[PDB]
Amino acid sequence: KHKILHRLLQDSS
Amino acid sequence: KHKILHRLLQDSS
Amino acid sequence: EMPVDRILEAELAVENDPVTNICQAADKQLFTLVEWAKRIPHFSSLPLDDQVILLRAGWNELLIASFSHRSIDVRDGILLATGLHVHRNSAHSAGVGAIFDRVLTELVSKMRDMRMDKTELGCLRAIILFNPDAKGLSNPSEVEVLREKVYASLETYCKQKYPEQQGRFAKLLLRLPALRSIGLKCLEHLFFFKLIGDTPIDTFLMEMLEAP
Amino acid sequence: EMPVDRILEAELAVENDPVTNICQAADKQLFTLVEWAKRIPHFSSLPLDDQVILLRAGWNELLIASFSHRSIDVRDGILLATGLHVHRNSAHSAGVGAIFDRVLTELVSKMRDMRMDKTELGCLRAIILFNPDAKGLSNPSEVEVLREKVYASLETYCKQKYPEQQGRFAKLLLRLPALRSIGLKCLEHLFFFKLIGDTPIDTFLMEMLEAP
Ligand SMILES: CCCCCCCCCCCCCCCC(=O)O
Ligand SMILES: CCCCCCCCCCCCCCCC(=O)O
Ligand SMILES: [Cl-]
Ligand SMILES: [Cl-]
Repeated sequence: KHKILHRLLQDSS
Repeated sequence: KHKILHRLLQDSS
Repeated sequence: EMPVDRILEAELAVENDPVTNICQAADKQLFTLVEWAKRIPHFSSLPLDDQVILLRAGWNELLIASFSHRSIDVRDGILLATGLHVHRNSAHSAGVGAIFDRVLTELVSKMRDMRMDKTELGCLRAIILFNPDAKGLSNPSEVEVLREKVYASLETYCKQKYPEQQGRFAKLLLRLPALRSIGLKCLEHLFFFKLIGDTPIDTFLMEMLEAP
Repeated sequence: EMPVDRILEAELAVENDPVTNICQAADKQLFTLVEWAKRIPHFSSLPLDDQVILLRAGWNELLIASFSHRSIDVRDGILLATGLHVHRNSAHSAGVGAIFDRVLTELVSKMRDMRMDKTELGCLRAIILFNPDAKGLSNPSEVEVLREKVYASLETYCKQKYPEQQGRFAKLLLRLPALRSIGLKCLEHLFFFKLIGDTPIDTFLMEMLEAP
């Protein structure tokens, strides 16, 4: 699902 | 030995 | 617009068997690469699915370009982001000497010889990132335009900073085929390491090796 | 010197399952490729061993660049030197659809879209031929100089013939990574065809697949 990559790209932190 | 390639390159014909 | 100053800023912002060490460094630097790409003008503006495609397509060439440039003052070796140097003797003794020597001869030495600067490295990386040939992009034209704006900015920067070197721009672009080839061989090694289970492969590097 | 007129002259001088047809065309065109390379300024002046290294290193990219340019007016297919057209449907139905579609999307369509001309194709091919990264060259610097003279001549030709297109030169050079990648995948297919014995492979193509 490319979980890590999606999570890192979505996050504005 | 790359026979064909050597032969074709050497030949001045 | 695609200002080289921001591309340089992205570069500056993000600054035991050898294959295990290199894989551990790759996994670390994938996290960094996402933070780098977010700092490249207009990247974070692309649809999320396209950002994923571009980073999945480009990561290996992007990391190789980075550790190659990092290594320009290393003798016959590379400097990993973990701070570990790897020498060609160690690479040879691990069974990966051939690809290691291509990195040294085609990338590190050629970057050293032309004293490639961080703006140039940044621009080549942004060209790699904005790969309009990446399969499944929602709008390849949009990525093609971003690539064109990068190489326009790069050529302008080269003509302004190194106006004594008419061919510098061409010389920079003509490392990209070597990088493509080296990236493909490195990816072939990684798939084999994963198949054979000869090397710990951390989660992010493993994800990059997943099927799309 | 490296005059584009002679590079163009070299191009003009040299003008059933699909994989079998493509392999038979490759073998034919290897003979032609030697005659082409002999017509590129300064090539025949290189040591024989270096001429062999450069043609062994480059042949696949050089043939792919040629049949790609030959195909710019073909709908979703390629025109082989034998005069046989191959359509993507036939390539897909033979198990080679993925690499066939990369050729169409990354090379043929991009050559068609920019109307790449035969002088440009000739110069990109001479850049491929003069590959200073080819392993075992007696004097890589000599090949690096010849490559530099080609891309100097190309850029001058682009700035003179297409002065309305500042980025044409960069655009031409930025097909070379795609070509590198496509050449490597095509070579992987050929090695597999040879391993499995699924395809007749004629003598010259077989020789090119020999170990160095
Ligand atoms: C360099 C020779 C590679 C030999 C082994 C193949 C493993 C391929 C890994 C390529 C990516 C390396 C990333 C390093 C990141 C860094 O420290 O900057
Ligand atoms: C084009 C898709 C290739 C699928 C099968 C892999 C075989 C690789 C052969 C590549 C070289 C082809 C040379 C053709 C020469 C020509 O007719 O001009
Ligand atoms: Cl080069
Ligand atoms: Cl491009």
